[PDB]
Amino acid sequence: LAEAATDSILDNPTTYTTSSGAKISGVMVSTANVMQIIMSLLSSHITKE
Amino acid sequence: ANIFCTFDHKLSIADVGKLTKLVAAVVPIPQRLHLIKHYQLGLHQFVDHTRGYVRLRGLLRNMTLTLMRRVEGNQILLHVPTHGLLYTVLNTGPVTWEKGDALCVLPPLFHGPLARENLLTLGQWELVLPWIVPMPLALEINQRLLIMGLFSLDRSYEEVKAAVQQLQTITFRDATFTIPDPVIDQHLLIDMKTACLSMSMVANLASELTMTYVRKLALEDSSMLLVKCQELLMRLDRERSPDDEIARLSALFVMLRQLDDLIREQVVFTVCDVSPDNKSATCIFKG
Amino acid sequence: EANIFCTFDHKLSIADVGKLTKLVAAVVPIPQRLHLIKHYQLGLHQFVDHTRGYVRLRGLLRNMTLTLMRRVEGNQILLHVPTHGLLYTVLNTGPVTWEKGDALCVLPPLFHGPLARENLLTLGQWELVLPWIVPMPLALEINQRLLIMGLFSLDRSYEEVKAAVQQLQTITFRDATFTIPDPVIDQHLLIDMKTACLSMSMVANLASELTMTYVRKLALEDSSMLLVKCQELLMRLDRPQHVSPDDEIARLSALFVMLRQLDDLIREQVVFTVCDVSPDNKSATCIF
Amino acid sequence: QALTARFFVAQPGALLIRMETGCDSPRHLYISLYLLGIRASNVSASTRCLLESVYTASAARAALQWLDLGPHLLHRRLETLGCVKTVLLTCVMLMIPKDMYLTWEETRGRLQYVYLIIVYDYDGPETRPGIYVLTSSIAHWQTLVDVARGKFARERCSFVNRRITRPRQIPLCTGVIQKLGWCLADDIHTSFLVHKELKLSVVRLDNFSVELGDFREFV
Amino acid sequence: VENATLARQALNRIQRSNILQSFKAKMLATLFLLNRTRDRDYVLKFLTR
Amino acid sequence: MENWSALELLPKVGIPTDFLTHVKTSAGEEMFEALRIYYGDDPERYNIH
Amino acid sequence: METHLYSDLAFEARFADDEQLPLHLVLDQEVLSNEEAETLRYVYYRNVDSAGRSTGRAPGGDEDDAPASDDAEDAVGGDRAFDRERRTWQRACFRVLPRPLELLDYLRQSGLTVTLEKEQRVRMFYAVFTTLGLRCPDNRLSGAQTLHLRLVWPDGSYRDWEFLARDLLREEMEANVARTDEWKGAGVSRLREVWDVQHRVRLRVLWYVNSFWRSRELSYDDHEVELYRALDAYRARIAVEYVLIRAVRDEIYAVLRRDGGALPQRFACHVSRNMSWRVVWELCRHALALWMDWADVRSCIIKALTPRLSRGAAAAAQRARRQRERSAPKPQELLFGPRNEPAEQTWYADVVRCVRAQVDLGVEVRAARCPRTGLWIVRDRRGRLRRWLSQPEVCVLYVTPDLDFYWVLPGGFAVSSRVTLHGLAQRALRDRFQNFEAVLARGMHVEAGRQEPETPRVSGRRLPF
Amino acid sequence: HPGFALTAVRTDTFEVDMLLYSGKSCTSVIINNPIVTKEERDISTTYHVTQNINTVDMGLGYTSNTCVAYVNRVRTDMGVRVQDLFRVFPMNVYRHDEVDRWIRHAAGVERPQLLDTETISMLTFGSMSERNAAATVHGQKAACELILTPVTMDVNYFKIPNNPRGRASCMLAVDPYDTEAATKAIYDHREADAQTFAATHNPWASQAGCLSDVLYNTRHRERLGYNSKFYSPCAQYFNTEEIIAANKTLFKTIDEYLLRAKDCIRGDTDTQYVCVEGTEQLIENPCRLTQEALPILSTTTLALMETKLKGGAGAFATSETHFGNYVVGEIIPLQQSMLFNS
Amino acid sequence: LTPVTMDVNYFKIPNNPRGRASCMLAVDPYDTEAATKAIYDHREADAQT
Amino acid sequence: PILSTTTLALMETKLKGGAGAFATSETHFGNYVVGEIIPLQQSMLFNS
Amino acid sequence: FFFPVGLYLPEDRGYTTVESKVKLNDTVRNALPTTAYLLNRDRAVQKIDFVDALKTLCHPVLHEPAPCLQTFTERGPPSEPAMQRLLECRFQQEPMGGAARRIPHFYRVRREVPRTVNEMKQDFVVTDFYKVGNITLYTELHPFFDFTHCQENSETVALCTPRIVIGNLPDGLAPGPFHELRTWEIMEHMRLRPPP
Repeated sequence: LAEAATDSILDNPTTYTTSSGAKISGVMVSTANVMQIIMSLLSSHITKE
Repeated sequence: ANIFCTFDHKLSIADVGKLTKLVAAVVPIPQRLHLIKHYQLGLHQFVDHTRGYVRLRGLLRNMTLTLMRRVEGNQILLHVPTHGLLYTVLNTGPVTWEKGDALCVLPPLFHGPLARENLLTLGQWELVLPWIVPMPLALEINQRLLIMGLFSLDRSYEEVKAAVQQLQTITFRDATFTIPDPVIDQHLLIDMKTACLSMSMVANLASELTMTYVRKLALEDSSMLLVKCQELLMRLDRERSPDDEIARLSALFVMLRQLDDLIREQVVFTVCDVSPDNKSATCIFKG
Repeated sequence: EANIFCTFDHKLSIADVGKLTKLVAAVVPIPQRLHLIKHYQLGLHQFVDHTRGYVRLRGLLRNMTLTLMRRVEGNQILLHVPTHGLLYTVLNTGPVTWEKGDALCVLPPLFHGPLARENLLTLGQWELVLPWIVPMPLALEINQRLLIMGLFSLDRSYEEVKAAVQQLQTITFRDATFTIPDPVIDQHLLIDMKTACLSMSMVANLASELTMTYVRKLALEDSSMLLVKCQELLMRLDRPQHVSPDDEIARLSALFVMLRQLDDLIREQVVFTVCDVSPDNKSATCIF
Repeated sequence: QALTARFFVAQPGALLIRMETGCDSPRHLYISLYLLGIRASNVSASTRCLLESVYTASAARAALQWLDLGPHLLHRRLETLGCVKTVLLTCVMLMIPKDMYLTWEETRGRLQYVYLIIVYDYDGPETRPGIYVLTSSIAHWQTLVDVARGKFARERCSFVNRRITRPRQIPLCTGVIQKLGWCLADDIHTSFLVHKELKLSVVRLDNFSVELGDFREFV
Repeated sequence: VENATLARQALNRIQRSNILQSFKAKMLATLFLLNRTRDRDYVLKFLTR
Repeated sequence: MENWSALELLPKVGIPTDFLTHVKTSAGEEMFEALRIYYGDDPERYNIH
Repeated sequence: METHLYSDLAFEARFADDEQLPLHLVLDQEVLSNEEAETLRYVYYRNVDSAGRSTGRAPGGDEDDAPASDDAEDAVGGDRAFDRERRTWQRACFRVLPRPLELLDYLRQSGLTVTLEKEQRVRMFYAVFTTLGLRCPDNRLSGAQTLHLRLVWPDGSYRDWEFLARDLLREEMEANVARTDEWKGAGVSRLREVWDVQHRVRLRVLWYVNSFWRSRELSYDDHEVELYRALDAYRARIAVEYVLIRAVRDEIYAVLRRDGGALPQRFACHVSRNMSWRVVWELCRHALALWMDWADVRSCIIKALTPRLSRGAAAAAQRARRQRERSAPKPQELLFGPRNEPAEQTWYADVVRCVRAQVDLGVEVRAARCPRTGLWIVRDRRGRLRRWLSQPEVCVLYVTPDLDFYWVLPGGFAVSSRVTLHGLAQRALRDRFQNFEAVLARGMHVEAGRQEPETPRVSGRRLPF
Repeated sequence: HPGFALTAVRTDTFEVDMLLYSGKSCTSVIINNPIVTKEERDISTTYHVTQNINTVDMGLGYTSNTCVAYVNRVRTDMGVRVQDLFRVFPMNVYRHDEVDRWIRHAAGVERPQLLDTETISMLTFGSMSERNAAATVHGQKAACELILTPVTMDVNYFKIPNNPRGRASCMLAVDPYDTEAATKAIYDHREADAQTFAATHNPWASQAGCLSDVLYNTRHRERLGYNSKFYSPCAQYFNTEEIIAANKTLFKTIDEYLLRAKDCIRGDTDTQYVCVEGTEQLIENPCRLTQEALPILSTTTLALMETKLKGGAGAFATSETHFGNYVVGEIIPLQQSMLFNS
Repeated sequence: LTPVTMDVNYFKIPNNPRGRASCMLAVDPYDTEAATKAIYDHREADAQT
Repeated sequence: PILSTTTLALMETKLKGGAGAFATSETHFGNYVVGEIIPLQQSMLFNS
Repeated sequence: FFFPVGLYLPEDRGYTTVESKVKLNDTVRNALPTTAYLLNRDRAVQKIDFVDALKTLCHPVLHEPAPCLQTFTERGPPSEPAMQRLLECRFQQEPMGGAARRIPHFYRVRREVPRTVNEMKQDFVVTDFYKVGNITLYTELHPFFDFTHCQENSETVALCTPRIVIGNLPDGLAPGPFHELRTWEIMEHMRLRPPP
C-alpha cells in the first residue's frame, strides 16, 4: 500500500520531519475499531513520537 | 412603495377638511407612477354620455387600486397595498360590513347623485371613489343590471315595466337601493349593449354549435355523459365547408371573452374585525 | 427552503459562465421543488419531446414551479423561489414587446421562424431550453387558437385542414409572427373538448327563452356592422309571454358558472404583472 | 405567521366556517368543521351517530332549519375563516376525522396542499352532500379539476340526470374545490382523540401554514 | 457505539433491524467472558471496548 | 482550445517526477483532461498573435 | 351498450333529412382478429339500392357509365370520382370492449334486461359495438337493398363485408321521464346472427324493443326481380377484378400471337447454350394455366392500381408528363437557374411455380435498370437480390406503376405488353378498391407530412383506464 | 419441477469501513477567511457563514490508495424473498377477468393497481407502492430471478464468479469508442464469447429480444408499463445502453467507477427503492465495473448443507456434488468468518 | 407443537418458541396497529424466517 | 436451543467427542440432534 | 450475488465425490433437485423453492412475445444464403376433402422437402447446443414460444407461436432422461413408485 502510491511533487523537506531525522512519507487514516485492530495486531512497529 | 399626488388648482381649507375625512379608503389610479397629477386620479376622467357602466367595470378590473394614507400641504400619500399584509380601510359602500367576508370593487352607480361628494370639486373636476361591497351583493347587482338591460329592447308593454320596477329594487341587511336603468329615452348605452349582445350571441352560438359537435365528438369513445348530453340537446330541440364553422368557433371564443368583467368576480380583500358605526374595518389585501 | 442549489457533472469555463452570468434574474422552472437538484432536471429539456405534443408541454410546464437565477460563482446556480407578493425583477428572452399594464403567463417556447432556436448552453446530451414569458392577450390567443385547432379539425382530411391551419397558425401580435407547431389530438384534447361540449350544451339548454331572441330583436330594430356580422352568422338556419324575475336570476347564475367552466380551459391565473419595463425591452420589475 | 381577530361565538385544529342564516337577525353563523360530518354522506354512519349524539342544541336544530332550507345553494353560504389558535375565542385568518379525509396518490410527495372537496348527489329524492378534504400535491387548478372530473364521474352523471329529470328545478354546480394551505409529507399521521369522554377516530396534520383560496365552482 | 447513535437521533427501520441483529449476535457470541476464554489480548481488547 | 504556447514559452519550475504508469500509456489512455502529444518537433509556439 | 343508446337517439334526430333506420350490430372473433380489432380506427357503411348502385351519387343514373379507356393522365375519370366516392361513405359510431365476455351476462350485469326465448351460450372473446343505417327511401323498404360495411385500420388497409336485407330481417320483419332509463329498463328484444352475401362472415344483430323505428310503421316487400337485379349488381361488383384478369390473359395470348413468340430479353439473368427450352415453354403454358386457376383480387395488378386511383397519382402523372415532355436544355437555365433532376422503380409481382403448384400473390419488388446494359434487374424491398430467375421450375409476372407489363419465364426473357381496362366501366372500379385517405382522430397530427407517434391502441392486456 | 430452472440474482449491500493512505503534501488545500450573511426572519436572525475550499491534486497519477478493510454491519438480510414483479408492472392484467382474479388470489397481490399520470411522477419523485411490513428483524430485502435452461452446466458457470446473462459484457476488454465491435461482442452468436469459448450458457438471456431483455432492459422496459422506483439488481447487467456507454479508455473508465458508477439506495424502507439524488449516502459498485457476480453457498438437499455446517475451516469454499444434487462453492469466504469473529 | 414443523433452520438456531417474531423492536414505536398486526395476524410473515 | 438428541448413539458420539463436538448438529434417518450455540456444558464443566 | 435453483445435471457423466460423508434415501425427491437451501444474515438454513417464485413467474409480462416479435423482425432475416436453405414453410388454405385423394398426388413429384428449424433443433446433444457450431441460437429466444422465418407470399416473415406443451421444448434444453425423471417424481407424488 505504501510502495504503490506515487509521491507528490509539491515536496516540502522542511515540514513534517521527526526528531532523529525520520521523514514522514504518508498518512494512513481509518476509524476507531480498524485502527485498534491494527494496534493490537501490529504493536511492535509503532513508535509513538 | 409610496405614491404622491399634487393638485394644480388652489386648494382651500374646507376642501382639505372634507377630504381628510377620507383618510383611509381606496383610490384607483391608471398607472403605478411615483408621482401622478390629480386629473388621472379617481374615476372622473372616464364618465361620459354614451358609454355607461360596464365599460367602467372593465377598465377598473385591469386598473391597479391603491390605498389613501395621509394628507400634507399639497402632496397626497397614496400607498399601494402588498399581497398578504393587512391594512385598514373605510366603508364608502352603502352596506354594513360584517366579519370575514370578501369585498369586491365595482364602479359607483350614483352618477349625478344627491350626495355629489360634498362639493369636493375643482374646475371641471370632481373626486369619486368606487364602492367596496361584499361579493354576494356584488354579483347579485351585476345580474340585476344585466337582466335589467335584457328587458330593455321591448319595454312598451306594461307587465314587463312592472317587472323592471321590481328589478330596480333590491334587498340586503337593512339596505334598500334604487339602481337606475341603463336605458334613457328609447336607446341603450353602447358598452351595456355590446355586453348583452355578446352573451346572447354566445348563447345562440352554443345552441347551434352543440348539435354539430356532439356528433363530431361522439364518434370517439362514447360515455353516459355524452348520451345524456344528446338527450339534453334533443329535449331542447323537440321542445320546439370549413370556412363558416371556423368563423363560428372563433366568434364563439372571442365573444365569450368579452364577458370577463362579468363571469369572473375577483376578490380583492378579506374582512377582519369591524368598528362600531360599521364605517371602518381592518382587512387583508388579497391578489 | 428559499434558495435552491444545483450542480453539473461538467466544469464551467469562462466562456460558458460568461454566457450564463448575463442571465441573472432569468426565470427557470423546476419540476420537483427540493433543496438540492441536478442540472439534468433543471430547465425544460428533460421534458421536451417532439412528435408528442406542444399541448402536452403547455399542460406540463403549467404544472412546474418557477424560480429566478442569480449569484453564479462556480458550480452554484442558486435558484430562488419567489415569495407570494414581493416585487421581483425578471428577464425575458422570448421576443415579445411588453406593456406596463399587461400581466404575464408562461408558455413553452414555440419555434419563431429563423431556424436559430437559441439554446445558449450546449452540453453532451442536454441543451438548456427556456420558458417563454409572454403577455396575457397572446397567452389567451394561443390557448383559444390551439383549442380551435383541436375542435375544428375532427373528421376531416389533411388537405382542407392544411389550408386552414397554414393561415391559422399565424398570430401577428405586436409586429411579430408566431406558429403553433404541434396541436396533436391527445386524450387531453378529448377531455378538453368533452368539457367544452358539456358546458356548451348546458348554456344552450338552461338559458332563457328571451336571451335566445335578443339579437333577433336587435336585427329587427337596429343596424350596425357587427349586427350584419351576426345576421350573416345566424340567419342561414332561420311581445314576451313568459316573464319570471327570480327564475331569470337563478338562470343567469347557472349561465355564469357554466360560462366560467368553459372559460377555464383557456384562461390561466396570472403568474406575473409588471410595474415597469426596461425601455430596451430586456428586463422588467414585476410583482408576484 | 399569525393573522388574528376575535370571533363572536377544545382542539386548535378546527376550521371556523361562516354560514349564512336564513333568519334575519344574526345574518350569519360560525359553525366549526366537525358539524359538516353530520350532513356528509361519505362518512361512516357510526361517527355520524356519535356526533349527532353529542351535539344536540337549539342552534343545531336552527342549523338544520337553515341549511336544508335552500338545497343545492350551500356554496353561496359556505365561507371559511382559517384555523384556531385557542378556543368567546379567536381564529387565524389540524384535526380531521378519518373517513372524511382522502388522498388520490401514494401521499409521498413532500410538499402537499390541502383542498376542501364537496359533491352534490341527485339520484335520490332531492340532494345529499358529501364532505371531503383532499391532501394532494397538485398546485395548478386545471390539472386538479381534471383529476377531480376523473375521480367523480358518477356525480356528473347525477348532475345531468337532475337537469334532464327536473327541468323546473335548476342546480348550480357539482361542488367546490378550495385550497387552505400546505402540510409536509412527514407530520401527517393517523392519530387519536377523545372529546367529552368519547371515542372518535381522527387523523391529524401538525405543521400547517394558513394560506386561503376561493370557492371555485366546477363541473 | 458501533454506529453514530447520539441520544437525540430518531431511528428508521433498517437501523433498528441491524441493531437487533447485532443484539442477538453479541448476546450469543460473548455472553460469558471468563468462563470461555483465558486469553490476554482478547480480554484486554474487550475491556478497552 | 487552450494556450499551450503559454506552456511552452513561459519559464518553468523543475520537478523530480514519478508517473504511475508509463507516460505515453498515460497519454493514449486519457488520464488527464487536456493533452498535447506531438511527436518530432512542432514550431507552433512562435506565431504570437 | 353505450354507443347503441347514443346512435339510436341520433337517428331519432336526423330522420328528417336522411331517412335511415338504426341497425345496431355487434361482431366477434368470427370476423376480425384481436390484433385487428384492438387497433381498429373507425367503421364505415353505405348501402346499395336495388336499381341505383349508391346513394351519394345522382338518384336517377350517373356519369359513371363511361369507361376509363386506358388513359394516362386521368386514371379513372379524374379526381372528381375520388371526392364522389368519399362523399357516399358515411362514418358510424364505434366502440371496442377488448376483453372476454358473455353477451347475455354482460347485458344483464349492465343496465339492460335480456328477454330471450331461450338462453343459449354465445362465448366470444371481444365485442366491437357499432350501429349502421339501412335506408328507407319511402316508408317502403326493399328486400334487395344491400348494406356494405368497411373496417378501416390505421395503416390504410381495409376489408370489405356486405350483406342483403333478406337475412337481416328474415324473422324480425315477419314477426310484426327520460328516454335512456326506459331504454335501459325494457331493453333488448332478441339476438340473431346475420351472414354476408358469400356466407363468409357470421356477425350478430341486436333488436331493441325501445327503438323508435318500431313506431314509424315501415312497410316492406321482397320481390324476385329486385333480388335478381341485386344479384346482377353483385355479379358486376365481383366480376370487376376478374374481368381485368381475363383482359390480362388474352392480352398475353394476343401479344404472343402477334410477333409469333420470338420475344426479346428484358431482364438481367444469364443463359447457357446447352439447356433445352421446350421444357421451359411447356412449363410456361402449365404455369399460365395455373395462374388462370388461382387468380384472385389480392394480386399484383390490383395492388399496382390501388395507389393509381387517388388524386396524388393524378398530380404526379401531370407533373411527370410535363417533365418528360421537356425540350433540349439551354445554357441560360444551366448557368444561373435552378437545375433539374425517378431513382428506382416500385413494382409488384406474382411468382408462380409449376413443380409445386403454389403461386405467391402479394409481392413487392423494387426493380432497377442495370448500368452496364439496358436490361432490368430486380431487387428485394430490403436490398437483397431476387434469385427466382435462376430456378427453371418457376415463373414470374411483373407490373409497373406506369402499368406496363412483363411476364418473365426462366432466363430473364419477358413477354412485354400493356394492361387493358377498355372493357371495364368506372363505378365498379371505384367502389371496389378506391384507396382511402385517413381522417383525423386520436393520436395523429394536424398538418400532413409529420412523424407519427404510437397508436392509441385501446388495449385488452393493459389496464385501459 | 417444471421444464425450466431459474438462476436467481440478488444484491447485498454492506456497511464497510475502508482505510485510506496518501503521500506527503499530495493535494494542496486552499481556504479563505469566512464570510457571514444576515437573514431576516420573524423574531430572530440566522447568520449563514460560508467558507470555500479548492484542492489541487499535485501528483501525476493517483497519489492516494484506499482499500476496503473490515465489514461490520450487513444492511440487507441476504435473504431469498422474491422480487415483487406485480408491483413493478402494475398495469398488466390478464385478458379474462376470472383467470386474473384467480391468479391474484393464488399470488399475494390483492388487486391490479392504476399507475399515476406522468405529471405526478414529475411532482412526486415516484410511486413506491409496496407497504413496509410489521416485521423488520432481518432488514430490507431483494431477490430477483432469470429463467434459464435446466441442462445448464454449473461447473463451467456457477462455481466461478461470472456474468448471469452468459456473455461477457465487460467493456474494459473491448476496443474503446467502437460501438460495432461492442455489439458484435455482447450480442452476436456466429462467434464465441470471451469468457468461455462457447456460444452462451443460457440462450433465453443473451439474445437482444429474450425475456430477460424485455424484463430488465431499462431502455426496453419503458414500452410496457414499468415503475421507476424499484431497484432491479439485474438492471446493472442488462442495461445495454448503460454498458456500451462505458466503452472508453480505462483511466476514464476507472474515473467513471470512482465518480459516476455509485448508485444510491434509500435507507428507511424494507424494499429497495431507488434513491433519487443521494446526498447522505452512496452505494459504490465493484460488480458493475467487473460485470460479474459472485456465487453464494447454495445446496439442494438439507443433509449436504448439514455436512457443510458440520465442517470447520476450509469447508464453505469446497464444492461437492452428489448424484443429482450439487453445492456451488463460494469464492469470497464471507459467510464463514465475518460473523464468526462478529 | 405440531409434529411436522421444520427444525433445520428453526430449532437449532436461537429462536422464539411461539412461532412468530414477537421481538417488539423491529416494529415502529407507538404504532399499535402494526404491532398487533405483526404479533397476531396471518396475512404476512415475521421478520425472522 | 440446548443439546437434545433422540437416540443414545448420538449422545455417545458426543460424549466420546474431544472438544467442539458438542457444537455440531447431525441428523440420521428421522433421528436428529439439536446442537447448542452457547458452549455451556464444555465451559461450565471444564471449570469443574 | 447469484445462485441457481432446480438445475438438472447430466446422468451419463454422473459422479458422487462424497459417499461416506452423506447418505440419502433412494426416493427420487432426493435424486432430483427442485429447491435450494441458502443462508440468512445470521447463519441459518432457509428454503427457496418455486412456491415463492410464483410472485414473478406468473406475471402477464412473461407471456407477451410482441416485443420479442418486434425485435425479431428488427434483427430479421439471417445472414448467409447458406442459411436460406433450412427456413421455408407455408401457411396456405387447401381443401382437405380433395387432399384425402391428393395425398398420392403430392408425392408424385420427386423433389425433397427441407426440414424446418424445429427439426433442426433436435439433432444436437445436450452439451453441443451451447457451441458456435449450432445454427439456431438466433431463434431460441423464449421458453414459451417457438420462432422461425417462413416465406408467406414469398417474403421471409418472423412468426412466434407458443409452445402450448412443454414437450415442444427442444431436447438440447430438456432432454429425455430429465423427462423420465419428472415421471418418476410424478409417480412418487401419487404413491405408486412400484408400478402395478
